[PDB]
Amino acid sequence: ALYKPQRGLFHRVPLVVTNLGMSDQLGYKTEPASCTSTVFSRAVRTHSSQF
Amino acid sequence: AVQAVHLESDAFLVCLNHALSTEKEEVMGLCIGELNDDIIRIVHIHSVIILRRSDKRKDRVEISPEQLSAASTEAERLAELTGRPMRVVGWYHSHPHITVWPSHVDVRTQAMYQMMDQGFVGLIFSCFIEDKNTKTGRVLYTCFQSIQAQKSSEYERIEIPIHIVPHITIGKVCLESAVELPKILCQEEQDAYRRIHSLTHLDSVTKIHNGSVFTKNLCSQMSAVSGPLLQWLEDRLEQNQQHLQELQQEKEELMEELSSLE
Amino acid sequence: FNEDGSLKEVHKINEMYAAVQEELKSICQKVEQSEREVEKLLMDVNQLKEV
Ligand SMILES: [Zn+2]
Repeated sequence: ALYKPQRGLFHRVPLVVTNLGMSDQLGYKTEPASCTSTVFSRAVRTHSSQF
Repeated sequence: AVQAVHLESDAFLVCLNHALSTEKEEVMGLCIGELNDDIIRIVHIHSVIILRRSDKRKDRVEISPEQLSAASTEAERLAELTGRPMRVVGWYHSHPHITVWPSHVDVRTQAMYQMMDQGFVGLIFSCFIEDKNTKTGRVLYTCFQSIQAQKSSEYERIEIPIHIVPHITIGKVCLESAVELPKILCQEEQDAYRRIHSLTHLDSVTKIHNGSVFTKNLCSQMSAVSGPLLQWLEDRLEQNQQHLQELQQEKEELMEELSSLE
Repeated sequence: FNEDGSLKEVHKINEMYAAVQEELKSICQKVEQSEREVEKLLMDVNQLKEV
């Protein structure tokens, strides 16, 4: 436990331990977001090579 | 004073597509129109302006006088462009997974807007309603105003008759308003990211993490919004081409039927 | 990470989004024109039916 002075008396203070569990929140979207859009496909495909 | 509201489906589509954009939060916008008389006072709503909500949280939907200035500017612009006497006449917001009726906060906000002008009316869209028992979906809408309670307490709700006017085709104003959704979402992400980058006293690995988050967020925006919107516009262009061909055929048929009689 | 802050992914993705936005703007303009043509033709057909 943590202690700190306040009114001359010492009161407890909350303590937390940082860990990987704190909102890593793995996503990875599966199932294709397929669109019958010619323009969308053309644009994504043109700018795919970029990265 | 006001007796009824007519809404052009042209703008109803923008309102509904804005309501179906997200279920996780409530969204809002403004309604532009005119005053009309019969016998009966009616409000004709022609177009709407989509807004980005800053306060967020549940049930806390309010409009800044800044957005009211923007809406009056849009009203003047549309009145001069169309030559119609268009003023900002109302507001709308979405209630996903929530009853279509207005909350006490919705009614108090409607009263706060009526203090500006008694001609102001409110709209509500009830979105994604789930019911695995019936396996049926629902989407609802309502219009309302506020009035002082039966005794000298505080404002209470009152219902306004609302009808939808068939606007056979989509107006340029409403297309230019509907294509604002992806732009406004991208601007929201960009402003959040700029507020993140404002804290110069920051780790580099944290900046890489935030960059990854930003990339995935805009990828989600494109996968869920821009892509389907563009696909719908392509499909509508195909529908319009087919409809134009059929109507041209019908015009030629009627021209041939009527022209030879003289 | 590039020079003077910024990130390469940020600008790549922003430019990709701007390209898709311009595609949507162009398609919006042309679909609006198609809607105007439909309005004209429909008014003609309905007036001829009235006659
Ligand atoms: Zn509400």
